[PDB]
Amino acid sequence: PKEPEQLRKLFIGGLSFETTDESLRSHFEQWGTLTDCVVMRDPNTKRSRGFGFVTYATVEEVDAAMNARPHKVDGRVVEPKRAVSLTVKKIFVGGIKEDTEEHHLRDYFEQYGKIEVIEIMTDRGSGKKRGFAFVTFDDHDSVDKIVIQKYHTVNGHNCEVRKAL
Repeated sequence: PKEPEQLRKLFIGGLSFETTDESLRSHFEQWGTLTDCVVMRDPNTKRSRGFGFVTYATVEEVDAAMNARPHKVDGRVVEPKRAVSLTVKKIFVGGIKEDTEEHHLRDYFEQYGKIEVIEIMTDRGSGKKRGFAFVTFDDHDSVDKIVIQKYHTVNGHNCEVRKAL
């Protein structure tokens, strides 16, 4: 009953060209068991392409690694990102109807990351709630964690959530 491997993988950009499979692993093994750890290299020169990826045994380990940012690896600050299924900090939240308030969205989404803006949409002409909102976080990993979830339940409502611009 292991989580799908794609959800346990981190792309690591901005590597020092000195970083190896071995030094990448020794760094990121501090936050979990690594089943995979690869630095991308030119197939002819063997010179690093400056990025790679690691795969943890569990999603909780990915979370731990992401929560331990910033990561300085072989003297350079790198850029870890979760693997695809587009880096933004804002989400569209739809299906919240007219009874959902800012505290409902806050209490739920603050457990994904630090919120900077909550905007509940209202009709330009009437002021009535239109049934959707935008939430802006201080960091993209919150959004990445949010949009891979199959379901979101806020204030009893089943919500549609998607990345916003």
